Amino acid sequence: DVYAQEKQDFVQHFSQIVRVLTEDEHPEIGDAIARLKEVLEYNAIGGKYNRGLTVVVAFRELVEPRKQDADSLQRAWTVGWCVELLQAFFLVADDIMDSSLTRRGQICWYQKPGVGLDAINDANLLEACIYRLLKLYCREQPYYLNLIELFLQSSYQTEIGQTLDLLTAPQGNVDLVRFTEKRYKSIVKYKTAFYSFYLPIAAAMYMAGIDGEKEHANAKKILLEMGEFFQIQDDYLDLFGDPSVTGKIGTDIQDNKCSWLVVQCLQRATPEQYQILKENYGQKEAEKVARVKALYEELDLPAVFLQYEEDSYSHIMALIEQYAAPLPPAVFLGLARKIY
Amino acid sequence: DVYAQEKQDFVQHFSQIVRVLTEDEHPEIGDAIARLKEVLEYNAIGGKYNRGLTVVVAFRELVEPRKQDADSLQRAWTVGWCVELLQAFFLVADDIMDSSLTRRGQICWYQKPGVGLDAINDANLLEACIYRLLKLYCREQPYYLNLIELFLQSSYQTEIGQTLDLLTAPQGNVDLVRFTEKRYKSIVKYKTAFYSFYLPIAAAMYMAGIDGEKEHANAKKILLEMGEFFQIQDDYLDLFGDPSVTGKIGTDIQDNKCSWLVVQCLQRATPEQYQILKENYGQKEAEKVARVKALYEELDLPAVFLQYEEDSYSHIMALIEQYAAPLPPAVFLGLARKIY
Ligand SMILES: O=P(O)(O)C(O)([C@@H]1CCc2ccncc21)P(=O)(O)O
Ligand SMILES: O=P(O)(O)C(O)([C@@H]1CCc2ccncc21)P(=O)(O)O
Ligand SMILES: [Mg+2]
Ligand SMILES: [Mg+2]
Repeated sequence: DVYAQEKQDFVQHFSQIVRVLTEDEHPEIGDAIARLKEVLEYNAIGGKYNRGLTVVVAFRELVEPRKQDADSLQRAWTVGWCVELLQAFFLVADDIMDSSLTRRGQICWYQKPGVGLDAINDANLLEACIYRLLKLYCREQPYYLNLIELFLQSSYQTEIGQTLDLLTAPQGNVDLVRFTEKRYKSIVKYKTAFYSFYLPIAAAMYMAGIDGEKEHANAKKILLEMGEFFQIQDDYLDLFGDPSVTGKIGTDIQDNKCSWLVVQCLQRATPEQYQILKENYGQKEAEKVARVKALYEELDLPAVFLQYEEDSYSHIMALIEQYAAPLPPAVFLGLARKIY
Repeated sequence: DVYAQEKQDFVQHFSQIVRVLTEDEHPEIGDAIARLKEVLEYNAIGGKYNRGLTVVVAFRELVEPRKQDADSLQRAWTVGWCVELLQAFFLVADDIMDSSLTRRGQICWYQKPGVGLDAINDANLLEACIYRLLKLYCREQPYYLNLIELFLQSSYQTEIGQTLDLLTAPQGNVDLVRFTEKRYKSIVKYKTAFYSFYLPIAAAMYMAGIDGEKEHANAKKILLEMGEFFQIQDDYLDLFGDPSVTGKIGTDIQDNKCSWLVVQCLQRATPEQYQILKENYGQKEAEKVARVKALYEELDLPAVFLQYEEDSYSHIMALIEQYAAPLPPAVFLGLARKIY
């Protein structure tokens, strides 16, 4: 709830992010700057803002309260919004690739009549805005290069993980043999854990002058495990979550994804069960999807996940004991409350 | 031909670029690193390499010959390859958006069975490789941040121009009223001139320690005019070029693009001619495309372009007289020979 209390100030900072990214007036590019406005306003607004808020929360907890001036706070909010622009970049492009229908309780940007594959460019523009903001707000700060490199490396890591995800789920093809626990863990580490958990904390760290490689290493050790659980929960909720809460309809089964659920199913299924999965997974047909979900419940995977969450919670807590120091344990515990 | 003579060394450096971008062995990401190899090898190889070579040529002409050690040359070749990775990023994604068929004398990457919209991620990976290479080769150099920012700003500029291009060509809609000379010039300035001409020269400049804002301003003044002509010639060749040479089939007419040709047509057409254009432009049907081309030749636009090229050549030469100094005129004249 340190989140709920940073939230409203964070969110109302968006008008400012937009204003400053539109103050590029070169009246010739006006029309394009109007399209970027639309893209920002549809695509970085409507989510929970947990990643960006994490930057703002950690900043408050890591920076000497006396050093938390109005300007250095403005920068923290900006850097928070940079993390959210990164997520918007990935979501817009991934919804295209995944043939998704809805996101954050509206139709996907690319599904909007008049948009379509132009959304590929809109998504690149959102990524570009990250670096314009880091320049506008942070160029004179000691950690400038630290942040640029962090965001660029995070993106690379995320794209490499998405590569592994897509390679593991070739379309129109059967292959449950690809869906291993080792593969799953690598996927989610790269595609999710680095940018969703390491990135926002590291960002705050760099901003507070904590640049030591051992401190980042120790932070990473906790944050990457949190990231893995988070992706696992996102997988479970793809099928068993309520779209009123998730804000989107799940496609993992028909997309032939190496989801946590399918990996657990394969670990538990009998040869017969295996064959049902083989016949029905990775296909567009509602009755086929329904059969897989029936098999998952058949195997009580909702209960397996509930037990995994508890085991994971306990393990993450152990890691925080082991690795949090020299940083305030609250930094990690705020995050843990948010996700468990 | 300073190009032809830098070329073979530049091109053979590619195996090294690839090797070092694959030496990320984390055996878990092996499969993804294999996909990146494929993507590099299909998408950054098969073009003329003029943009990357321009970095290498300008570097030779701008750097004290005594300062041209083996290491600082390796960096010049790397930075050249960075410009080519930027072009590969844009081409892969733009071919998707433009529904293109072929590029550089093969089928487009995304049209390859097994690829499709996954190419969106492959293209982002290529962009990511730029920054991994700048880090691997250039992180300890004084101009590191200069280069990072140049590449990021160039991308932003290019994406903003593509935004204007796509907004000016709404699909399924008539509108020749959008196709003005003022609009055309803004489009090509942003979408083409900055990254194709300013970027590679500026890069060499920064590498040679020439960072003064007046020197970059003067360079820009010539390079941006060259860029505009280059896009004009690319437009003309979209329809009237030979696909054996261009390596791709032109879609500007059926894509409803604000091309140089359509702008000139509109300036010259009678009300009747206007109506033929209105009925036939921006549509998929071969007979409709054929009618527009017939109207263009009807108006002798090939001859208009031939005269424009000569006028443009003379004007660029005047600009080089005016603005080249303090830099070797050869820097700009090599480029001019390459494009005219
Ligand atoms: O689409 P979401 O379920 O929100 C997902 O978690 C998000 C979407 C964008 C993105 C990028 C990296 N990792 C996860 C996600 P995905 O399941 O696609 O991997
Ligand atoms: O597709 P090409 O004709 O090669 C083009 O010149 C290239 C393709 C990628 C790109 C990016 C920016 N400017 C021009 C191009 P376009 O006509 O699409 O604008
Ligand atoms: Mg998901
Ligand atoms: Mg063209």
